[PDB]
Amino acid sequence: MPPPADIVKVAIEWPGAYPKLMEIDQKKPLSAIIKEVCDGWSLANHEYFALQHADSSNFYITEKNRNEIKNGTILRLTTSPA
Amino acid sequence: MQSIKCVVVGDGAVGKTCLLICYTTNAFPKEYIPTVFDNYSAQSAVDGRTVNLNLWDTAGQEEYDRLRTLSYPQTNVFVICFSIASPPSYENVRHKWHPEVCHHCPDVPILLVGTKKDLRAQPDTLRRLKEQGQAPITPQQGQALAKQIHAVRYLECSALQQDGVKEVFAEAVRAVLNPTP
Ligand SMILES: Nc1nc2c(ncn2[C@@H]2O[C@H](COP(=O)(O)OP(=O)(O)O)[C@@H](O)[C@H]2O)c(=O)[nH]1
Ligand SMILES: [Mg+2]
Repeated sequence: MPPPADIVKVAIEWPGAYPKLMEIDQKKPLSAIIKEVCDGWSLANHEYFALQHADSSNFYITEKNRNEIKNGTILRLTTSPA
Repeated sequence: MQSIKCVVVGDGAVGKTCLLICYTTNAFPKEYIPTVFDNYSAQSAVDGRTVNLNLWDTAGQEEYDRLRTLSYPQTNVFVICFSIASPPSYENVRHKWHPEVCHHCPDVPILLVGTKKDLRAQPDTLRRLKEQGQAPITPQQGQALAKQIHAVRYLECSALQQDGVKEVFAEAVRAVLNPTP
């Protein structure tokens, strides 16, 4: 019942680049978060990218599940499925 | 100026967070909170020169092993802490922390730091360690470990007393700017 945190700490990997440790503003759209992540790696066209769990689940992160991310979760930048 | 990435590692509860918060804010944390990761900054005069320190706090728990190693790329110096009041954390320098940082960042300089020196002669700590068949780490033991792992230096501090904290990060800077063979 208690509400989720409005800020969460995560690490994001992008194969071949150095990883990014950041705090996600959960009130900011996920697309803006991805744009910030992409900007750091000299990547444009952020709407062609997605965040997905780096661990064995490999679930994609969405607006509807981003509330379930705990502090310390490792994510991977990837191409959006669709 | 000149910036330097410094990552602080060691067992849970050895005093990494209090070390960093005392150095960067001159305040001692009121409540223990497990660290996930934190990036602090400091600008310090070191041997007549102004340097920027990009400081990283880490989670010492095995649960966050992979997360912690994602903070290691491009590190210029590691500060490996053990608590003087916890000999198990000293042994984990040999078994976990020194091998892990060298695996990920070959040849990066290491400063070895014994924390919580204010507890070394506290009767209650001495009594609790004695019931565990133990005693606080001695300075000579700290030097011996530094020698064993090829640390640039062994230093002791008490973040609680604000004793020796400035000198840890000045020596960390010197490990990068004035490399020793
Ligand atoms: N007596 C004493 N206690 C300390 C010192 N530094 C940290 N502590 C305590 O040790 C516990 C763990 O400290 P913390 O800095 O959070 O350790 P971390 O888990 O390595 O980040 C906390 O209860 C701190 O108040 C110190 O210099 N002296
Ligand atoms: Mg901590």
